[PDB]
Amino acid sequence: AEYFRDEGRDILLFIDNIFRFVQAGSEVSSLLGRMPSQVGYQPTLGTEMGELQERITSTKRGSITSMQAVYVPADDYTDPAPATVFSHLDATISLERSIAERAIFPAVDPLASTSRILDPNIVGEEHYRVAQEVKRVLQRYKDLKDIIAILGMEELSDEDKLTVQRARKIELFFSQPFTVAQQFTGRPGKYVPVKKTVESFARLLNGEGDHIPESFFYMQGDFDDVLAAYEASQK
Amino acid sequence: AEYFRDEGRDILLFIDNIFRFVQAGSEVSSLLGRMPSQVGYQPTLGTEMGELQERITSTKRGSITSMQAVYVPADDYTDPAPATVFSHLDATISLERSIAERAIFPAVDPLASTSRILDPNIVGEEHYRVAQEVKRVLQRYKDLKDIIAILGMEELSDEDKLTVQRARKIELFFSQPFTVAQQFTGRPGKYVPVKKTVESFARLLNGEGDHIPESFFYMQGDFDDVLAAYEASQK
Amino acid sequence: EQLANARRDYEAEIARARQEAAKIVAQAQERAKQQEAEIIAQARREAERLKEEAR
Amino acid sequence: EQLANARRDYEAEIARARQEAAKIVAQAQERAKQQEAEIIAQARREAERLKEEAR
Amino acid sequence: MPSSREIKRRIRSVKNVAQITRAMEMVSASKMRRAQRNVLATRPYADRM
Amino acid sequence: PIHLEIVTAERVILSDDVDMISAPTKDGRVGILPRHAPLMTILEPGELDIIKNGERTPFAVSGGFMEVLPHRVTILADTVERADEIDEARAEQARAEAEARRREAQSERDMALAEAKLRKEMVRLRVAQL
Amino acid sequence: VGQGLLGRVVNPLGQPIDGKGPIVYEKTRPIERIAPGVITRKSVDTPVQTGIIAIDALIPIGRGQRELIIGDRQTGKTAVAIDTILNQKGQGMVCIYVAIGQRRAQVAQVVGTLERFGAMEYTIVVSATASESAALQYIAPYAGCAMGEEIMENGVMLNGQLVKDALIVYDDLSKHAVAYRQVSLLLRRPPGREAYPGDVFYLHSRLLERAARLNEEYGGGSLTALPVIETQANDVSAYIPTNVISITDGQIYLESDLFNAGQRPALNVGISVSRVGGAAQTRAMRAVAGKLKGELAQFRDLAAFAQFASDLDATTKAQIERGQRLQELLKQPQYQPLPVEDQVAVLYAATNNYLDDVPVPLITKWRDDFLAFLRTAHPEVRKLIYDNRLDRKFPTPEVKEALEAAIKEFKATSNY
Amino acid sequence: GQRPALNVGISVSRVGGAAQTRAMRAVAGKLKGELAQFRDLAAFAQFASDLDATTKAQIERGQRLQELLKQPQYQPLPVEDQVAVLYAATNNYLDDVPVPLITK
Ligand SMILES: Nc1ncnc2c1ncn2[C@@H]1O[C@H](COP(=O)(O)OP(=O)(O)OP(=O)(O)O)[C@@H](O)[C@H]1O
Ligand SMILES: [Mg+2]
Repeated sequence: AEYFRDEGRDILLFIDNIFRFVQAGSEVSSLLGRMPSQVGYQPTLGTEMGELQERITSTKRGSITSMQAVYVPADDYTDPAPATVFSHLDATISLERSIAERAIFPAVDPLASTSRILDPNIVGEEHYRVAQEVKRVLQRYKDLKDIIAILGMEELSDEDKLTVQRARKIELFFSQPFTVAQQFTGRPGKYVPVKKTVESFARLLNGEGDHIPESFFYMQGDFDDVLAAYEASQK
Repeated sequence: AEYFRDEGRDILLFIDNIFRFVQAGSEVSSLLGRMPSQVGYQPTLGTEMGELQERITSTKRGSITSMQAVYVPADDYTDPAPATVFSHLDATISLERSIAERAIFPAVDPLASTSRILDPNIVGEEHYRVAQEVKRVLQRYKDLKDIIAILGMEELSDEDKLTVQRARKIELFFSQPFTVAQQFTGRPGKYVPVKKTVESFARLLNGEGDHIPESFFYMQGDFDDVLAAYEASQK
Repeated sequence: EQLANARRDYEAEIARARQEAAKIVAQAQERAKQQEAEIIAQARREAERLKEEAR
Repeated sequence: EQLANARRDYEAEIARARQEAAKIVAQAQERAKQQEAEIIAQARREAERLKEEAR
Repeated sequence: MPSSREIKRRIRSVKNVAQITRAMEMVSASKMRRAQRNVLATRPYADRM
Repeated sequence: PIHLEIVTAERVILSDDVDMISAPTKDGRVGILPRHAPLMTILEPGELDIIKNGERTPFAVSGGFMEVLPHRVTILADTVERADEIDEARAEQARAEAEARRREAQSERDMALAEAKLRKEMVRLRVAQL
Repeated sequence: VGQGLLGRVVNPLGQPIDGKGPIVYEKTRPIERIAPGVITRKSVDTPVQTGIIAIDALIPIGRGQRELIIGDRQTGKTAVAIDTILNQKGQGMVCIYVAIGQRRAQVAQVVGTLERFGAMEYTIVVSATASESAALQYIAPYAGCAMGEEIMENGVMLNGQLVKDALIVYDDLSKHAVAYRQVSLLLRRPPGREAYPGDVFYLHSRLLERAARLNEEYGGGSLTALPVIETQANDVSAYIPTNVISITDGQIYLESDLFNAGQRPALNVGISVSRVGGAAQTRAMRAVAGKLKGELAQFRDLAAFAQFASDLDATTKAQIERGQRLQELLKQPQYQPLPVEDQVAVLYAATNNYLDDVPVPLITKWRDDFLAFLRTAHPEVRKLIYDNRLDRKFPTPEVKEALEAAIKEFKATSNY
Repeated sequence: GQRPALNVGISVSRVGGAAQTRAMRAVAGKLKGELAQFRDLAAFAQFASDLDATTKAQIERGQRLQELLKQPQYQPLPVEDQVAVLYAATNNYLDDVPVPLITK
């Protein structure tokens, strides 16, 4: 990838499992007779991670963005392999099996996915207001979900029923069909830009979507596909 | 014992402790300078245990049939000493201190005491039925005793009184005075044939013992001994 | 009129039930014959395969 | 009462027809299975004796 | 560090506690709804009286 | 044209328009018509009949009260059972349903809640250190 | 390797230990070889019918898929493997059983169970028992998979048909790893975590990556691996369990809590996965078991309310009762696999509103009786279900109406 | 407050009654059984207060017996004193004196 980086291109390296890279390093160190460190890991875990993920930088000539997949042993985020991986991470995208069981293919947990670039002065002033308010609304829904499941939405007051409605709308609205991969729920290609995401979520966050039922937001587009489907079905 | 096995006789072998055998193997390996395995144990633990256990088999000529005591420290069945023997067992008798302190000196827990030979095709259909139903009523009593700890038995019971009484009677009836236990108690020992014990538990399982109180089932042989004690008291 | 229609409906329903019972029994006999024939044919084919593999 | 009796008798007649259908189909299945078992046993024995003869 | 086994046993016990309390909360909500229905059914008689 | 509000301390029995009603009053049976004067009534155990448009439904009451207003009549009765039903006196289905209503259901509730509390306490004190 | 090893119990060196004469053969395959590779393989499409309703409906296993069976002590891992082997009676698949580090009596009982059900007509039983040296236990699974790769690449004449599909069960990879750890430590090789050598992930991986599903260019055969791992107090995060879990495509978790609770296959549906998924299932099972998976997930979400269902509202009690009936349906007796048509019919009866009338403790009996009904009163329904099991829209009106008629006829003439 | 700090539940003496005088064997079997019952159903003793008559009686007898076992340092009891005290406790002669006086 560094060849194409040297041409000024923006490469996006993908890594299938950086934890298996860690395990390969640990096995190599054990086979060489070196003394184990931390949780039976190699002594050179930090340097071995550095020699790989310090070549993934934004050079003045070109850039290599990377996306690793990390296996967390025993769901222990303090384990030395995730601990050393997290030291080099700029963003995290947490997938949950619970979201997957609800037939949400991009099962990204917005309350567990973070990014260091989520700042007002880098990604946009409206970005770090729309994302912040979407996360706040989803956190409110996570707080109220147990009450809703136990009691029901009738006990919820105003400013909470609307918040739960908007939260369900955005939670179902985060789903994409991935029509590029195979043709499952195929539709015309969209590739929703960052600005379009910001505008759509600012639109829904400012109302303008309450008349839409909480079933249209599924494998949709940029909230203009949502209103187009709403007009097509019954309007 | 292999000489008596080779003579055609069915020989009996009692290994009074297994974890001490594992400890001796671990000490021997540590003293010889072998590389430690697992938590400081011997690398040849499985091989040593197999070398010991695989000579205890039923052959065409004779058969060595064995009982081996294993002491589990606390309740740890994952220690190397009981873990390396589990693969070589046909039946496990789980002794409990709680049952022993309840004066049930043959402190076998009927639950968590399994056997590969407990099959209707081998021990007969009546034996399997009686054992399975006894385990079922004891399992029901395991919850009903908790239930009656706060809500008295007379307060409410839908056949719970009868099954609690039967389960108490059978868990007392599992207790048997031993020939070698005369020193501890003074009660003469009792020997029950395998047919007589299953017949007695079948008789006690469905009626015929609901009038005898839970005091004549304490230290007896078959159900005939319980009866003889009852009509000896009522003279 | 309701009594007359009820008696007529009872007779019509029992006649239709008899007809459907006869049809069901006939279809069952046909299915039984077909299944027995196919089982015998499968057994004969397996026997021939055993002959060939034994040779 | 006549309507209830008509419905009940129709359902009972259909159920009895299906019971007879099941009985005859099961009888034919058992006969075919035992005939197949006889054929297979004969084929196995003849294969064994042919193997001995060629041996 | 007491032990991995002991802390795992404590985790299992507290998880069982959480499940039991969740079931208790659910049945208490159901009983509260039934009691509210009973109160609303009794209320017209009390109002007339 | 008077709506009969037969209401019991546990539940409302009837809230329909009734054109003719009797009343087992302690000083003689009284028949109330939709124009009747205001009245207060104490009912001994008797048999109230609802005759809405010639209904003639017997309705056994075991005492209570009756308030008659010029446009409505309310019966505040203690305990009531329908006299005719299908079976004699109380129906067999009513007793079968009420047999599992406060006996089976209450016993199951008590057993389940008790056993949940006991399991919670048993797995509670074994935790030792939080 | 070849046809001569069929019904023979052999050493890891290939020498027979069944006492039935010398092994007849003309070709020897090396113990260690590279996996088929990148372009050699093909996407897993053909299903492996284990006969267990829960496995065949929720955790599909396909030909060429490495599906780990991971459990603890006595949870039925060998029972599941033997049930899978017994279900290949006429499925055109050759089974191999390795049994690393077991008893001689246990392997003898397994062989007796196989030969009393006719399974030895297509089964190879490698055997490296506990008393045998650690070298034999170390080379046993590689001998088994060498035989399996002979079946995959060339095939053998089974029932007069060429068979190129092999199902191999490494009945204890934990014991194999223990034996290799003993070998390495006795060679004074540097230990790692839990005193296992550095090349212990490599160890199993060479073994497991040889199980492939080849394309039509390379023969089209397949080798299906069923490794077995024994945990200690359900320690899934141990070294060898994590190694085999990462290597294998899917996992089948067996829990002692479910085993002692009456669940005859002690299968934990919630945590067990098969990442091949619906591609390793027939179209009939794909169409039927989706609602079963959804209802079981809903029940597992509400499992804490099971004893309190009498005090909840209508829909939650209905979900709890449906989940209880489905869980009782998945209970299966030992050595009784079910064909795909029987599983599809039973799961169609359960998925639709037909088991609501019959009470929970009788569900299993109902299933058995229904199968007997379909085995006696309606063979045509079973043949119809088996015939169009590959149809994309499986519930065609013909088979749908036939199955509904069979279910109604069984329910009307039976009482529970 | 359990000054000897004996954990009787897990403490074991494999010799058992053979290492006791016959008086102590006579007066200790009921003590051991009652203490075992108290250790069993002592979970319902911190906050569960209703219980029934039998469970409350067993808990309270166990509490009295445990309070009986507390000893000050350097104050050994002769075997006759121990068997007399255990005979008093095991024959319901202490059922009226309250718990926070038993040692006294
Ligand atoms: N589905 C089942 N229904 C009923 N009993 C079963 C079932 N599966 C297994 N068993 C019983 O449980 C016993 C233990 O199962 P099995 O030997 O297969 O377990 P395992 O995990 O291989 O154990 P091991 O560590 O002893 O090798 C079997 O011998 C059998 O008696
Ligand atoms: Mg096994």
